[PDB]
Amino acid sequence: ALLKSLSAERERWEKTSETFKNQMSTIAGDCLLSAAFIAYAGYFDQQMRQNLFTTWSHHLQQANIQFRTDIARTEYLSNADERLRWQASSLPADDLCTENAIMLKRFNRYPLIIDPSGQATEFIMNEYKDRKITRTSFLDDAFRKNLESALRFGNPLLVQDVESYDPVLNPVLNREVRRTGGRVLITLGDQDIDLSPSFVIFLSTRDPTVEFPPDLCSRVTFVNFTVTRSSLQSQCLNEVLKAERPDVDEKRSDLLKLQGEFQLRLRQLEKSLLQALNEVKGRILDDDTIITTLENLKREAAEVTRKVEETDIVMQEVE
Amino acid sequence: RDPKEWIPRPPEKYALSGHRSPVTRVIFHPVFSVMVSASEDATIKVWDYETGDFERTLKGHTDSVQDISFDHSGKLLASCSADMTIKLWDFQGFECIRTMHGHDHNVSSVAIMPNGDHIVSASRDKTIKMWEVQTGYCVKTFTGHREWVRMVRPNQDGTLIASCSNDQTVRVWVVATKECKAELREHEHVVECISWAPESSYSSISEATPGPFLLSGSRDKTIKMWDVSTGMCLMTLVGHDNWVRGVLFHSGGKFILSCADDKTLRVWDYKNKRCMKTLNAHEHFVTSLDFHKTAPYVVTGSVDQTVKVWECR
Amino acid sequence: RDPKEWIPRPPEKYALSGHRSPVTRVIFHPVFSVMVSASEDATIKVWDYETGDFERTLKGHTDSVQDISFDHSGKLLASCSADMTIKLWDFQGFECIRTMHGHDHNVSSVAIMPNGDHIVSASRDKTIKMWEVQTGYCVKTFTGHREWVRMVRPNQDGTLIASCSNDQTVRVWVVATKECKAELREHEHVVECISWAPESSYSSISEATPGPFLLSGSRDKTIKMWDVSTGMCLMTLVGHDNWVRGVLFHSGGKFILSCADDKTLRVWDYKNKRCMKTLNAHEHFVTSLDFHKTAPYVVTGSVDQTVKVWECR
Amino acid sequence: TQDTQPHYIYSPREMTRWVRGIFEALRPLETLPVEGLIRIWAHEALRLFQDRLVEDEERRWTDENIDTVALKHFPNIDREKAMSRPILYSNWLSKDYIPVDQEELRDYVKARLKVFYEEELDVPLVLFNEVLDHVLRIDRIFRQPQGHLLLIGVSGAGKTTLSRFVAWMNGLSVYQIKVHRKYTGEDFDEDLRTVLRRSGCKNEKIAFIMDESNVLDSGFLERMNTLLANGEVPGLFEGDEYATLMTQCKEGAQKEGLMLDSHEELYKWFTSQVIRNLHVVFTMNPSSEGLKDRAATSPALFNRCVLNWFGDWSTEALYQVGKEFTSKMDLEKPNYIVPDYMPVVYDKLPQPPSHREAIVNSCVFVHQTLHQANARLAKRGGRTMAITPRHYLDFINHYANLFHEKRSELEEQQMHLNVGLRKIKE
Ligand SMILES: Nc1ncnc2c1ncn2[C@@H]1O[C@H](COP(=O)(O)OP(=O)(O)O)[C@@H](O)[C@H]1O
Repeated sequence: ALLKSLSAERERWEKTSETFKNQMSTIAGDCLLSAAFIAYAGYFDQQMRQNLFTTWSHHLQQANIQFRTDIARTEYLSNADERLRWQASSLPADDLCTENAIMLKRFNRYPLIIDPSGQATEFIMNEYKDRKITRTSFLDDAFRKNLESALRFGNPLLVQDVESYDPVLNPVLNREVRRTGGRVLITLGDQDIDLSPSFVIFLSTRDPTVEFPPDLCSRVTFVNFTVTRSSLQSQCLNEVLKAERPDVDEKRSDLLKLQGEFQLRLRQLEKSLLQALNEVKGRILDDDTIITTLENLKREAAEVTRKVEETDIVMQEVE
Repeated sequence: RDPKEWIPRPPEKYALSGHRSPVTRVIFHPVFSVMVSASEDATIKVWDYETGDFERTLKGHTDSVQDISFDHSGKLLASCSADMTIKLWDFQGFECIRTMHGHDHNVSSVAIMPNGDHIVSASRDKTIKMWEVQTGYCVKTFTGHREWVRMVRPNQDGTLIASCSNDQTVRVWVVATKECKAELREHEHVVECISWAPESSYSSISEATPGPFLLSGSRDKTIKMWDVSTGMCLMTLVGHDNWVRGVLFHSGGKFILSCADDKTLRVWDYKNKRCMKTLNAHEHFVTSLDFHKTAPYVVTGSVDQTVKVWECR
Repeated sequence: RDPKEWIPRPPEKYALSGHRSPVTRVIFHPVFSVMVSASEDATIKVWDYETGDFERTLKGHTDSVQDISFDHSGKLLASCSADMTIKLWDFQGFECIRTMHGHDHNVSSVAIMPNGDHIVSASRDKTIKMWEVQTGYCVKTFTGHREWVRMVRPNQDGTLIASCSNDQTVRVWVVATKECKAELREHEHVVECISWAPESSYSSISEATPGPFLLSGSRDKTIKMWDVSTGMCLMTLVGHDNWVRGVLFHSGGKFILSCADDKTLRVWDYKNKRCMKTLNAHEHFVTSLDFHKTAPYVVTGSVDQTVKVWECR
Repeated sequence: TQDTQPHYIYSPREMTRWVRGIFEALRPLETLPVEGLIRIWAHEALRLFQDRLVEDEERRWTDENIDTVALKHFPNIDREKAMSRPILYSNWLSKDYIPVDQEELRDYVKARLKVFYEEELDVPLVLFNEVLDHVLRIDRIFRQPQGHLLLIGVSGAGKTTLSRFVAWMNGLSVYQIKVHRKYTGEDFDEDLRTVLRRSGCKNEKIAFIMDESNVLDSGFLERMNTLLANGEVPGLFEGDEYATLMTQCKEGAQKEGLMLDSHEELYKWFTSQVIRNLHVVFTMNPSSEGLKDRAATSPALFNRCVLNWFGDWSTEALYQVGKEFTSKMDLEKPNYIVPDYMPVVYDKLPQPPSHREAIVNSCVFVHQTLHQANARLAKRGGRTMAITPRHYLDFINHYANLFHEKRSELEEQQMHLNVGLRKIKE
């Protein structure tokens, strides 16, 4: 019974073991494309982002460097759990905002978000809620004191109104940091301020048509929250369902949440089973914890079987 | 031979290595034959120069130890590292005794006067703190520099201390009057190393041209002899191709030993104004040197994580 | 004391724990006061033997690493595992350098002869490949073994290469002419480990009964020393009660250190051929040992997930 | 000529600078052959007639002209010994101004940067031939009295960092005005009087680093014009500040030993000290209109200042920085097949290129095609945002981070899977 239950995992584990040798060779090209996208394609819109990615892919193909061409440039960088957390924290479900959240999570220079819609501001507020984030503006009188407090205390900060840029942030954004042994010290204006390692700053914009000086363009990373055809189509379709077919819309939302939870629990199954069978520390035939793993596997086989009817009812609702 | 004519000769006697980081300072032990080195990995390794073998490793610091110094008896060792700590060690047990805190920034050097009851230290907080060894307390703090102080050093009787700092000045401070005696500024670039005249060289400098005489080497590839009393330089010695990091006298009181960042060790005679020998020390920058009072041995630390022993012939 | 009589004494100096899996091979660094250990959980942990503190781990392998090797420069790390690959690591950045392929079976031994230009690799595929350092490409290939090659070790001059396999023979080869200069069939069981006689041991073996000489330890209840000039067994060491696993020579070239599966660290001699000190090491079987050339430290590697260091007096 | 670029003005001032450059290059050297004389003539010629140029074609024309003029006027000469590729001169490796080679210069600069990271700026730097040439040019300007600089280059190219490194290593003290909002001409004049007091009365070297973005009014540029041209700003010290300056200047003259009274000779000595001690480095971005505007509104910036055109990083610079940053990571495939189309974007690429060479060339292509895409988007009609070498450094750092992260994840998952299959086989 154990082997019959675990053959379903063996038949794919051996396949992935064989695939790993090929997957070792695509790492360089795939990471090259991913890094170029995540450091270069921030300000541009969807069409220009796709044009740049196509140009880079064509050059890698012409240079005989193998890259995984059957993966999504956002699925390669994002995990399912962090995608679920972002979708919970008011992020739009389109690939553009998913890439923007990828760049916000994996930033190297401090990002400059441009959200005319105001979605990125509330997304950042919801995401950095456990850490005490504080909203402030460059035009606010209590900006220097708030920046000093955030720098001293290691609290994330979001600065709106970057059009009126206040140039005291040049050492912070350039990371001109003096290391006092193990201590970290940075100058700011007329004072030397202890820079805590767990400090991040986001600069915000509510106007797409703002011209920035090249020094700021070098110092910050642009994250453009534009609007795309697929996103607007999905938003309008959801609003039409909410207004006209409320029962259909609410059961669609409930089924989408249930499908997400079911996929999360299936991934939890896979991780738990792999880590439990990894650390048996002996013969699997001579233990009862293996029987506990078998019971977990059969219960989760039952739930992954019951996911199919949810898929069917989602299919009828979407058609 | 005669300690008057002790001069190192190529090649080195031993090539001692084992540090994981560049070596900052090397000094000799006065009583028992120990050469102890300080490095950038918080390891103060103890070596034996008589037979050229590794002896022991003393790890008490958490960041790069900068300078080490002894007392009149040689049984007490002090060290200073980038983690704002001064540590006093013994050699009867090779055990750390008392840690010393109170400086704001990187402590740059420490020194113990021959009376042995007090220890001075210069740091990056532009101050020299007057400590005491008995209870680990700061007696008072010298103040008056403008920038980071490179190292501090007392005279023979422990009443005049001098210090070199990044502001192109070398200030002599009186331990008695607690006031700067004669601050002189003549080097164009940062001064890095200083030294004092020994008891058996006043006649030598007087013939080459009382006292007291103060040495000072800087990063402008020059070495200057200064008289503390007159507040004026005697002369400027040139010849180094890069930054000078250490200057020291000789047992006979007639020679000047100095190492620089030009990957050479140079020993000079100041009577006839010129360099007399240029010894290729390392393959990288030479950080420091020390000269044995009673033995013909010279130790020179460096950045390439090696300590070399030269025999004075 | 003199290093000619450095035997480990009970109890152990440091008991280092932290390995999840059996430990395979343990070696000492040439210049740094640090040492690495290879275990069965696809990790290479590094420990400071002087103070017994954990430094870091090196995880870049996907299967159990079997053997590790240094060079004379002490900057490049070799490691062979069961994942059909060998991996190079640098000691200044502590990162992977090159992933190499070419063996379709488990690789059990790896070493670098002191020129620092190429690598040997003994694997289960009845062959030994010659791979390069600066490029990572196969240039030459040994052929002639017909069973699993267990351990490969290059001679100190590097002109002679020695390999022992599971076919009751220890076939030594020539690196240049690609020819097995001495093959013999006298072992009764599988030979496990080999070692090379130093220059100090050359004269000792010559006066015991010129050179070079060789030693092999085999599962046939016998440990014997080989000679390449005559191609004959010069002596046989008997007295261990179980399967032998690791054996090595002393720094002074006069003593012998061995470990077996009876949880013993039995030191012997060639003049008298009896064990003057049998010492218990672990609770489980023992894999590998290492004695420092310039330090009195013996490290014990065993499958009991624990590595111990012993002090020689 | 001046119609090609506004700063392309030539005068016998450059011949005088050439003559004196050769003079202090031959002053303490005391033993030189004609090969060395031609070499220093060529080096000063390059430093005076090539720094202000914009286009690599013009730079190649200058190099060819130096070679052919030296050949024409100096027959039966050793061309290879006289002129070569690096032609670098330095005074860091020796007390005298002697020629140096790139390898030893790079080793020394890397060691000095290791020393420099601890003291002021703990930001890593990558070395290449343009950086070596730039630090030597900035050092050469900083050594001479009244040495002022005008660095023309895109933002994020490292102008102020190279200036800070050279200033630190030459004993200069770096000063920046720390501009912010509501920063007015009164605050600028207070900063100017503080730096002038420090440079004249206190007798210290100051590298007054300032930027075009730090200019907020025409009074800023007027004061900078007067200070650059004359070494003094009349009307800056008024009221009790004039009396304070006179007291401090008399104290400084007493401290340095010179006996001074009255006010006229004291102020003249203060002007001489400011001339001998204060260095101004001005950094802006290249512009067709802005450069002409600065030439009109401040002739001192184009007369009394030595102009260096850093510009954008070249493809050779991008290739070398990418290769040096991607050297610690594993990138070599032994079974690599070179494509026969050979898309190459960096000339003098090794042939056949290996895998790491090919992908660093690919990174250079990625930067180049972003340049082209930005130009196309600007020409279409939409708004554009300037691209900087900071973006290339960000891209290469993201490449390193993503490579290490993905490799670690893949190896961990493969190891877990292998142990799981071994246990199920058991
Ligand atoms: N040669 C180089 N190698 C590596 N990094 C560099 C180099 N030059 C510049 N940088 C990086 O680029 C940044 C440039 O900052 P800065 O000099 O203030 O910009 P600007 O050149 O516009 O003044 C620095 O923070 C530095 O980290």
